[PDB]
Amino acid sequence: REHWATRLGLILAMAGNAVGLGNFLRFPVQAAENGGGAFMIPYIIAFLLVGIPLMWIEWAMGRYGGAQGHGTTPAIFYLLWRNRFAKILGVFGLWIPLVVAIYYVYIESWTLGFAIKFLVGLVPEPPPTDPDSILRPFKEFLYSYIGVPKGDEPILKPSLFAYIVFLITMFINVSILIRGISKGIERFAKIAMPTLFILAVFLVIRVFLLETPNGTAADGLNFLWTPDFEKLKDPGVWIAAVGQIFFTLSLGFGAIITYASYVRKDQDIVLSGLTAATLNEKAEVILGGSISIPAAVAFFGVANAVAIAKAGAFNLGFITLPAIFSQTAGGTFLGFLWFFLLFFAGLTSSIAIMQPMIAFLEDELKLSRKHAVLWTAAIVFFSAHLVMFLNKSLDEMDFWAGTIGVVFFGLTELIIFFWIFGADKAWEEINRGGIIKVPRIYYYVMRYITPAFLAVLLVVWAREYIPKIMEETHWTVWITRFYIIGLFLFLTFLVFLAERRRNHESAGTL
Ligand SMILES: CCCCCCCCO[C@@H]1O[C@H](CO)[C@@H](O)[C@H](O)[C@H]1O
Ligand SMILES: CCCCCCCCO[C@@H]1O[C@H](CO)[C@@H](O)[C@H](O)[C@H]1O
Ligand SMILES: CCCCCCCCO[C@@H]1O[C@H](CO)[C@@H](O)[C@H](O)[C@H]1O
Ligand SMILES: CCCCCCCCO[C@@H]1O[C@H](CO)[C@@H](O)[C@H](O)[C@H]1O
Ligand SMILES: CCCCCCCCO[C@@H]1O[C@H](CO)[C@@H](O)[C@H](O)[C@H]1O
Ligand SMILES: CNCCCN1c2ccccc2CCc2ccccc21
Ligand SMILES: CNCCCN1c2ccccc2CCc2ccccc21
Ligand SMILES: CC(C)C[C@H](N)C(=O)O
Ligand code: NA
Ligand code: NA
Repeated sequence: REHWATRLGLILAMAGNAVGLGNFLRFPVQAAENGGGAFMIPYIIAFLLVGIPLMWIEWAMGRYGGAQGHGTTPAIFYLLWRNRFAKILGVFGLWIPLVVAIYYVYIESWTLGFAIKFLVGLVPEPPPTDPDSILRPFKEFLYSYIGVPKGDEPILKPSLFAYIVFLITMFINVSILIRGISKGIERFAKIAMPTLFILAVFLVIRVFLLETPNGTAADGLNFLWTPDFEKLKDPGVWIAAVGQIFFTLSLGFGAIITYASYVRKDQDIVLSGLTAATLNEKAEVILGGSISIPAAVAFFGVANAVAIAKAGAFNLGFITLPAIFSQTAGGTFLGFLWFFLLFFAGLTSSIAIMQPMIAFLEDELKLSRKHAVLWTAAIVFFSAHLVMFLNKSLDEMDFWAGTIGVVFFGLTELIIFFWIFGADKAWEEINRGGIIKVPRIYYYVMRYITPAFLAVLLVVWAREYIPKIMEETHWTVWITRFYIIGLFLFLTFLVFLAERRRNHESAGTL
């Protein structure tokens, strides 16, 4: 099996897996949408009771599977629980990352497209101080790029440039993946993460200098870091907080597990896993939290900034920040740096959610890396047309796979590893080779707290939220549901074929 070459390479690759669009785009919206500081308490608690423990569990499962030549859940779940149903539940470890990649790579391509256009100055000329007259040009810019519906039909019409950029983006992802783990993903991470960190720090500094008659960046930080102990009682904020923790740490996507399957069997995963997790959190709360929110608040005040985030999820990152920057000297270039940052953050994460499918095809169906990467790219490219042309398809996929799916899968993997496989066998597997041991209290958290926490969350989700999504959405949501259910069927068929190949190969081993 391929293995990460260096400890630094491993850490930066895992850090790049985690640090992405979730840190700079998703986090600000979730926080601004849920009261800022009021969102942070449940967030921090979720990180301690869910994020950290699950991270160690996934690293352990991955390393454990990798030692036997398996990097994905269909096989790993079976290793931990030799029951056919383990293989079926394992399919989610291929389905979730594939479905997320199908829309994630497209959003990533928008950042490359914007970066290009901002670099060459093909951007809107706002007018020369009425907020709408300032934001409208940028809103139109985004809307024309992705092709937002102007009429009643739920159809999107992406610009030709956007389509071509998606193609280029897919090519770039392929160029990294086709070189493999050490010479591809690891090598790239050593270049991308330093760049990402530097660009992000620079942007924070520039945003911190923003002052207007409406406020300063400081007012933004105060909004995000001031506790509101009176929301701690709202399930919605908790659901939002936990969902963000999963998404931002790449947990429940089968991605951490696959990356860890390339860690040598003897290697530490305790300190490594904790470091990757802490690195992501710093990038999220310190860097991602200090850019778009402070900027929006400084220029429009808290009440307006919040209204902006609630009106549209991509407003802050793709419309508001660039609009604000355009009001300052060299703003178009700052816009370029912002989208360039988002692109690298996205690229390092998208290669992480495509690798599971690649690992499955290599490990279980024995395809060459070249063929595994190309077929995976073809499936994602083809499937992405649904997200590019059908309005709200992206939201549907992000919900089923990227939101509820990951929480369900996180609970599932914990049960299979800590309950079925054996809590003591699991605890032993996690700590084996650790540079540091996992704090003892966490054994009780993993075995009782985490699963109980998630179980309650999921029940509240299915009872007071999932019905509205099943009853109040446009009929076209069924087009997406149908297609992704088909993808699950297809992946299950591939796992069935891997079974038969194994049987064929065994009866050849006799
Ligand atoms: C291989 C699967 C192909 C599915 C049909 C894809 C059709 C894409 O079609 C292309 O879309 C672009 C963006 O909207 C347009 O700018 C191009 O003019 C148009 O030809
Ligand atoms: C990264 C380089 C992307 C180049 C494609 C840019 C597409 C932007 O725009 C397109 O350009 C075409 C040729 O210039 C024209 O024929 C199309 O009508 C026009 O919409
Ligand atoms: C579920 C995904 C379906 C993808 C089918 C896409 C078919 C593309 O259709 C094409 O789109 C272009 C740009 O929007 C138009 O200019 C062309 O006239 C139209 O035929
Ligand atoms: C979910 C997939 C949505 C795809 C949107 C496709 C819009 C394509 O465009 C439509 O194609 C039709 C047949 O080719 C033509 O009859 C229509 O006049 C044309 O507007
Ligand atoms: C809810 C999860 C909280 C995790 C915080 C853990 C802080 C670590 O706590 C420390 O762990 C060591 C090893 O078990 C003990 O020897 C120390 O006495 C204890 O203070
Ligand atoms: C229009 N709905 C967007 C849903 C996808 N999305 C989310 C989800 C919640 C809050 C904000 C955002 C915007 C940023 C983002 C980035 C990467 C993947 C999904 C998303
Ligand atoms: C100067 N060498 C770094 C550039 C090459 N690099 C990048 C960086 C950004 C976008 C694409 C690529 C191409 C593929 C690749 C693969 C492995 C390491 C670096 C890179
Ligand atoms: C799906 C994951 C790879 C997403 C990544 N953790 C992010 O925060 O953008
Ligand atoms: Na993240
Ligand atoms: Na990333």
